[PDB]
Amino acid sequence: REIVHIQAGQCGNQIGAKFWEVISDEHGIDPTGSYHGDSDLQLERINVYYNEATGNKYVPRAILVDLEPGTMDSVRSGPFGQIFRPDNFVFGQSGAGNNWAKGHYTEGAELVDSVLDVVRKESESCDCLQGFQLTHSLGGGTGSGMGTLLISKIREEYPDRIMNTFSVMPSPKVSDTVVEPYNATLSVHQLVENTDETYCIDNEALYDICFRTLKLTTPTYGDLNHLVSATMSGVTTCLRFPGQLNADLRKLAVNMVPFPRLHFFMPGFAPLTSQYRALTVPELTQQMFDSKNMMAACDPRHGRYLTVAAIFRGRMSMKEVDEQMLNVQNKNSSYFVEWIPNNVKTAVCDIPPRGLKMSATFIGNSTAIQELFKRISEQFTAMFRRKAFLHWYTGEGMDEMEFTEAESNMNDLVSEYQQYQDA
Amino acid sequence: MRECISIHVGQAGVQIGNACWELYCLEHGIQPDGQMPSDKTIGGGDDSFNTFFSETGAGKHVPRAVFVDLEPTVIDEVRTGTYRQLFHPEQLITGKEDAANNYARGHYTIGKEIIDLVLDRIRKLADQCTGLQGFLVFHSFGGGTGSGFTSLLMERLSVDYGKKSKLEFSIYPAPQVSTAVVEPYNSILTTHTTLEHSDCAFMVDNEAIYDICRRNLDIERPTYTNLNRLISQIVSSITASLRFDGALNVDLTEFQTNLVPYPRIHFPLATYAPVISAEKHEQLSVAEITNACFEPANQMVKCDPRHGKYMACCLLYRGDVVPKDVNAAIATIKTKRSIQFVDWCPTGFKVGINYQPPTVVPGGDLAKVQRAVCMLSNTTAIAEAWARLDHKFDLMYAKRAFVHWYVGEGMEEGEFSEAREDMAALEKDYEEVGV
Amino acid sequence: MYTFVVRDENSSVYAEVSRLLLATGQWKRLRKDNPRFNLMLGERNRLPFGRLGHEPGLVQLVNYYRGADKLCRKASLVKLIKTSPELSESCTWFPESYVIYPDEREVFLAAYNGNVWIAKSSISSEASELLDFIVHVIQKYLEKPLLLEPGHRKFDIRSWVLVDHLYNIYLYREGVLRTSSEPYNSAQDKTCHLTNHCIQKENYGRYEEGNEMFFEEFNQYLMDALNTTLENSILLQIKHIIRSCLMCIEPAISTKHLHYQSFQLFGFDFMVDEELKVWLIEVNGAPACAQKLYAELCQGIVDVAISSVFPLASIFIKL
Amino acid sequence: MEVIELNKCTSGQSFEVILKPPDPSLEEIQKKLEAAEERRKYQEAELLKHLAEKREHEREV
Ligand SMILES: Nc1nc2c(ncn2[C@@H]2O[C@H](COP(=O)(O)OP(=O)(O)OP(=O)(O)O)[C@@H](O)[C@H]2O)c(=O)[nH]1
Ligand SMILES: Nc1ncnc2c1ncn2[C@@H]1O[C@H](COP(=O)(O)OP(=O)(O)CP(=O)(O)O)[C@@H](O)[C@H]1O
Ligand SMILES: Nc1nc2c(ncn2[C@@H]2O[C@H](COP(=O)(O)OP(=O)(O)O)[C@@H](O)[C@H]2O)c(=O)[nH]1
Ligand SMILES: [Ca+2]
Ligand SMILES: [Ca+2]
Ligand SMILES: [Cl-]
Ligand SMILES: [Mg+2]
Ligand SMILES: [Mg+2]
Ligand SMILES: [Mg+2]
Repeated sequence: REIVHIQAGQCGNQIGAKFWEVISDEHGIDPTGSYHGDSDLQLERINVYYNEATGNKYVPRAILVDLEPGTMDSVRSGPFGQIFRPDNFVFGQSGAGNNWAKGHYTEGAELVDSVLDVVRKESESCDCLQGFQLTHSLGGGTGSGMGTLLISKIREEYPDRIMNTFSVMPSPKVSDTVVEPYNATLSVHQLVENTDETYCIDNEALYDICFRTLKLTTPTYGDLNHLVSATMSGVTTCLRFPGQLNADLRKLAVNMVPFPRLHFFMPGFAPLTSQYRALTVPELTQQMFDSKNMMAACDPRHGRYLTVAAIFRGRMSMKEVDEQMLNVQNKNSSYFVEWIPNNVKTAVCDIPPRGLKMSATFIGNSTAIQELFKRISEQFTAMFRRKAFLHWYTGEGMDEMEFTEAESNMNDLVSEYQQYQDA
Repeated sequence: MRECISIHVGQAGVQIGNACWELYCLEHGIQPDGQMPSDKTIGGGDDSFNTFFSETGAGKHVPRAVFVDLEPTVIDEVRTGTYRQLFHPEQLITGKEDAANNYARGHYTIGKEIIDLVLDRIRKLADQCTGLQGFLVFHSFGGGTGSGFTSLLMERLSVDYGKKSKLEFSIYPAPQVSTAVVEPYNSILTTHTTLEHSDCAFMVDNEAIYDICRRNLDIERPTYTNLNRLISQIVSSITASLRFDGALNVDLTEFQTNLVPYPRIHFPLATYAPVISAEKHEQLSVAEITNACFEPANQMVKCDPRHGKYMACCLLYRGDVVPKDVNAAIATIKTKRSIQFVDWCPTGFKVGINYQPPTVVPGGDLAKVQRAVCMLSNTTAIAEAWARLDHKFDLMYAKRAFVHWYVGEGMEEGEFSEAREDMAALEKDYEEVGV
Repeated sequence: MYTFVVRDENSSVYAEVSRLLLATGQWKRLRKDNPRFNLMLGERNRLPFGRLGHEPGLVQLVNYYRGADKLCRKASLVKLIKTSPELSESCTWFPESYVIYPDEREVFLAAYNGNVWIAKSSISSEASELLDFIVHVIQKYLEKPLLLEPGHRKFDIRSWVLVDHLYNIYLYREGVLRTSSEPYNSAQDKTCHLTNHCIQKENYGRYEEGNEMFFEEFNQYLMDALNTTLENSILLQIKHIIRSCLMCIEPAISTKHLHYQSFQLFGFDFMVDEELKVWLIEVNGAPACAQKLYAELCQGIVDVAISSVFPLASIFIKL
Repeated sequence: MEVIELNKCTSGQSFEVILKPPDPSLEEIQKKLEAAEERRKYQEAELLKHLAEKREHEREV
């Protein structure tokens, strides 16, 4: 039933805050934690993400983590900043300097235990905890380094629970430091082993969407987070509202993950917005599957879909939905592996997101995701063959061997995807 | 009089069980509070309807049923539904987290910690039986609980009730309403482990019910409510012989005697007619509804009996039907259709007639008809459904897709090929009899 | 965009059909084991009919009628004719035949007492030589065949029949005569008694190219020699035989109210005696076509059997 | 085509028309469940052992 949310680092806290802003609006929860909705569908499964405090007030089951206070101070004074449980703010003061080693081994180790104390207090209040949900980036230090450290500690204490992450992948097109490939490669190895479901959110795709599709001349991190917020609300609809398909984290994993390491999902959203003409079910279906709507900069036609989950939101014709989902499957059947029959599952929700009467959310486990890990691997190797910028990491006690092993395992992940792309 | 206990496992079994007991109450005149004005033996009796209903000193007629699901949301609808008064808290069993569409999670991990409770609650019902016949078990093939826990329950029931019969009503998976890609795995795992424990199993393919609802009830997108109310009618037609006075299929043993000459081939094909929309009609005759029993479009499992062989055929009429019209229709049908029996069986039909026409739920999708029929024929053509299922199994298992989910629950990978090998022998058993 | 799969690579007929389907631009070929197809050009043996019509959103069509083997296997055809009231034991256009295993022999011996028979399975005046040879069928050898002149030679007629999903029976207007180049001899040599194309090609090709005489020439011959036409003397009997056989099995193989649809091309082989009476010999369920008729017939298959179910953006006689 | 075994009652009648003539014990179950349980516990012990090796690597760094 209950999900415990964790958001770590600048990116993780900025996207996590927006996530709670959006679903709070969908569930009728105001910034004060009071309900002011017009439907019971909003409250039927609210306990998945919200604890009910005294006075019938709803408090997100969210834990905010960072090694510097800056970004979390802004969240607390943000629009929905007052809804979060004050005790669930766990922050240090030194920062991680965009250094995976600082988040994972030194600065983060000094803070991790206090984070686990908060996780334990939330989990203990769960009638039947089902898993955890982490928002973070892989290019920084705290979300990447301390985030993966938290996952490892959480798995040790709750090894039979599902671990789900929204992981923002770095891109030179939207880069803060040159060491992002190092931090990302080190993190992917952790995620391959210690998560069940990872939504790959590529800042390269988010930028391209804002620039090409939405015609935003100079996208900001806020514009990128608009797309992330919409995607996160879409892929969690089945967890938050009554439904038959992928209604919990474990059933989602069973339907989406045919092999344990291949659990990195390509999300998509339609319609792409930054308009009063509502789409048609055929238009949602085409855009939902269009590469320009994917949040991971990978061409689906360069690979094959192992599994797909589709979520339609709004009042529409279920008959027409099934016809269109069967249409796209029967026309491009070569891009769906034939050794997993009926690998495309579709869910419908009556409540649409704010500002739209109809929307569609895509979740694909495609072998084309290897292009994303290939990109990171090339950027990693270009620096690592000259051992450039490594002193930032050896200074925190890391050895070069650990980098070689992280590189090797991600190249293995790439080859494992290619194995099933030719099956 | 001999009692029958109904067991409903998983979402499918529970929700179908709900629509059945609602229909039973309407057919017997039992009200949502459990009172039965027509029953003059207050607090007791050994009438035919007492096979499914016990009686309290206060006059409440209580189903001999136990509902079990590893998550509580579905059974909670029973606790708060229209017929909440009928059921007794001990009858409704719920767990915390479900089997996640994983046979191994329902059979081993979660089934091991709730099996003793379910049996104890069943024992409470059995202890109220002067002469228990056996059990009717409702479940899905594709669900983790319907598949995994059912197979464990059937194993223990054969231990605790060795001499009692057990019949299945099973929901065969259909992608149009299925919720999991691994449902072929679960279907074959539960069939393997349950085969030696079930005496007679009635499979219902959701694909068939779905199209019957679309084509005959003009429902653009049927829901589980539409499907379950139609399933309730077929189930009711099958169990009517146990709940009303009669001389055909009056005990669970007779189903095996009449429909299953070979123990392993215990999956009779059910065909129902007429299915008429309530929103619509010219009433169909005995010959027209009987002829409709040989149209694939009306079968609970889509297949072609023309290219198989019959081992037994039972016709169960409800409504204005006299034996004269039944034999005039059969004779006409033998001259126009391909009805080949196995050489070692008589080419004939066992016919039962109940004058009470089918009861329809007020506000439902089905129109009241003056006569209906359900044919139960054990034909080898139903093996087409095993072939489909085994093919999908073969595709995924050749790559070991999703297998790690089952091993992670403590199941050995050898049980996959063990269950598949049992299904291979089953398919050839049908082939030997069918040719 | 309609989709289809190919599962009989050794079929010349449907190898041309698929080439035509692709040339339209509205059909896309999938791989053998892709289940999301509209049309299946299936294998000749053990076609998985049970896995058809179970794909939501796809109207599925296959180029074979399940159960049509009853008519296309020699032993089954004999049983079908003698046990079906529609055809009955006293069938005038089928040679007296008996099914015997290495069954029905005591009845063959009774009728035994012209008396030359032929044994076959999928020629001797003494039954002892036939049984010692021997699942097989023995039927009376037609000792007085119609002999073409010049040549004094045997022949048999091949007719192609297409049955669509609605069970419309279409007779291709173009037939072919597999002729023999050796004169018929009333008194072991098979080259003059058997008219098979493979046997003849192993005097071949003298009178007609490839020992294939087509209807225009054969009709002109019947007019010049016997003062009659192919339509009156032979083709009426052929159409009658085709209908009787296919309508007899219609209730068993029809896909009218099935979850999938079937069509099939059939090859009827006939035999004409000197009195211009037509005899049915065999029905082929997987026939080939004459080289010069592949284009016309295969195009007709697409128009009548496929495009009628899957329309895009007459050479047949309807029986 | 003969009718056989005709029985009539107030609520209906039945008959037959012939056209043409012609387990593991409780202990063994408990072992299976316990065997699978031990495999789950062994797989978890291997996980926690593998995570314990990462803990000591973290202290070494
Ligand atoms: N006809 C019908 N089928 C149902 C119904 N509910 C679920 N199903 C089918 O059952 C299969 C899924 O199994 P469920 O019964 O829902 O799963 P479960 O038994 O509860 O097991 P878990 O949820 O995994 O613990 C799918 O193929 C569904 O289409 C129902 O109410 N009616
Ligand atoms: N009862 C009969 N009377 C006279 N001739 C006969 C005959 N039966 C067969 N023949 C001749 O012997 C030949 C044997 O061919 P048959 O009828 O067995 O078909 P087949 O399957 O062997 C070749 P295909 O499949 O290409 O038609 C016939 O072509 C015919 O000329
Ligand atoms: N989408 C998005 N990405 C961000 C944001 N802030 C930082 N990033 C990305 O995350 C990486 C930097 O990590 P960051 O979260 O700032 O460092 P951390 O605080 O140590 O985890 C870079 O690849 C940035 O492009 C944000 O608000 N939105
Ligand atoms: Ca410090
Ligand atoms: Ca009573
Ligand atoms: Cl017993
Ligand atoms: Mg930063
Ligand atoms: Mg369930
Ligand atoms: Mg032949």
